[PDB]
Amino acid sequence: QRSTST
Amino acid sequence: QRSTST
Amino acid sequence: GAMGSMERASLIQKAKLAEQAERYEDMAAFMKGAVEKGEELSCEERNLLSVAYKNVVGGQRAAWRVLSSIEQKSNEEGSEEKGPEVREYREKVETELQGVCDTVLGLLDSHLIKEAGDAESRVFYLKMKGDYYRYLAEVATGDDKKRIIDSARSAYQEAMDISKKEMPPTNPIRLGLALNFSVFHYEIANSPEEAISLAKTTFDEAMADLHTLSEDSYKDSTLIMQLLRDNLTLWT
Amino acid sequence: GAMGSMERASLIQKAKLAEQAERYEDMAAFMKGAVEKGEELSCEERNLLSVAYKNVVGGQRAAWRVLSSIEQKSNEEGSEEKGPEVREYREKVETELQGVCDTVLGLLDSHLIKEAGDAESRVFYLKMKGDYYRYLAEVATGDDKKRIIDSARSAYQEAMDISKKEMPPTNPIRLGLALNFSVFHYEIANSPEEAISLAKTTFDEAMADLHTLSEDSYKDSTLIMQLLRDNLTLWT
Ligand SMILES: [Cl-]
Ligand SMILES: [Cl-]
Ligand SMILES: [Cl-]
Ligand SMILES: [Cl-]
Ligand SMILES: [Mg+2]
Ligand SMILES: [Mg+2]
Ligand SMILES: [Mg+2]
Ligand SMILES: [Mg+2]
Ligand SMILES: [Mg+2]
Ligand SMILES: [Mg+2]
Ligand SMILES: [Mg+2]
Ligand SMILES: [Mg+2]
Repeated sequence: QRSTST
Repeated sequence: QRSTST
Repeated sequence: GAMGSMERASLIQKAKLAEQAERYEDMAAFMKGAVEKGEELSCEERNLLSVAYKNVVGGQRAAWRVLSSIEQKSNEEGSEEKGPEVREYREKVETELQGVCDTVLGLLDSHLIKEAGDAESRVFYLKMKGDYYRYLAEVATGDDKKRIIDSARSAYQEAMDISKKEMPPTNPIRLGLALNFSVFHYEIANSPEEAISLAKTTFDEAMADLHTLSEDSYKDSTLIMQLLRDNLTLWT
Repeated sequence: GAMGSMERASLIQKAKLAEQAERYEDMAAFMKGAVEKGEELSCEERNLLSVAYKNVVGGQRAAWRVLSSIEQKSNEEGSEEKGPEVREYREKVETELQGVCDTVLGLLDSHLIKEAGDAESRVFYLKMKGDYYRYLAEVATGDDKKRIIDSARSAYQEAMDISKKEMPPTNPIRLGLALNFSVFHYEIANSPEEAISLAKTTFDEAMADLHTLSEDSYKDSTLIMQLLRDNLTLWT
């Protein structure tokens, strides 16, 4: 799992 | 569903 | 071309890295470079070539179909006029698709097919020739459409004749060729009965030959067999 | 550029078609063309710009990470020497990524940021500036690395200060900025505590303001809130 961005 | 090719 | 200064082995290596990265345009460009070295391709190398271009053109085809659907809806009764943009953009995608097909056909003609003497290689490249003419046929709407269809048919037929003489019923290339030629019949040539008959006879002949195979070969052949069955289910 | 002869409205229209077709490089090129007309972008237009480039660079980043992992494994004890190819290909992808980032940063600097007076627009573009410097930081390994990190930090900080003064806690832009700045802290700046504290305080402040919202706004804000929660779960 990677860090999530938007 | 489309026809399947390879 | 831009790959002229790179070693053949390095192009192959980078094609494989591109595949891992799902960088299919790069993969295709590396394999074009490798082809252009002038040496025949190994079995593994052929697969890299085919997968690279299949993925590039497949993306283009999928985009073209989205755009063509929007265009067709724009031409229905009661649809607002929106100007030339949808047609223009569809045409841009189409032209790029055609260009990729022409590139592939050019590699086959200069000089992959003529140098291919073993049935594995020859059938493989003729199948590709049929595929890329098929993709040209999917977008063709004018005075060469019949000739493009016939070019696809011709290539597929030559590959079929070789495959039937030289390969077992379960050979994956022979099976994939039959699969794609059946798709041609159904989707391009307005010949659904021919498509169905080809898919059935291919499937049945392969089933009868599975007993001759190792577990690994069995797995490879039954894979494509399932694709034939999937189309038969859809078409019947 | 190549889009100089196309109407602004047509570029917008084609960006939207490209989005539908998942043709993100084309989408980005159309929106670059639209920006270069010199007029400010609307809210919807900003979203098209951001989504186009996010997808282009996102693909490049994902490829870069595959290649960098292979490279790093090649440098481990007991790994066979395989020549310069993995590094070369990683570098090719890297350079293309950097180019896209530089393109985006150039649009922001000439002249999107300077013309953006409303907090929605200004914060949006400063968030983008932080994002693209962040992506540059992900691949940076030499003497400007600190300066690239600081450029990302600076842009994010300016956007944060505006967003806190001018936007409610639940505004989607404010929330997405906080999300991404927290990611910066965790993944770039070696500041996991700062990342966690920012994500928590952002989440909590937004939760306290949901009562002011319509059902639609509520849905939009709680969406990004869930992303904050996802990172907090991963990081704690
Ligand atoms: Cl166009
Ligand atoms: Cl023959
Ligand atoms: Cl390279
Ligand atoms: Cl401020
Ligand atoms: Mg040499
Ligand atoms: Mg009307
Ligand atoms: Mg045309
Ligand atoms: Mg030969
Ligand atoms: Mg004008
Ligand atoms: Mg060894
Ligand atoms: Mg570099
Ligand atoms: Mg202004």
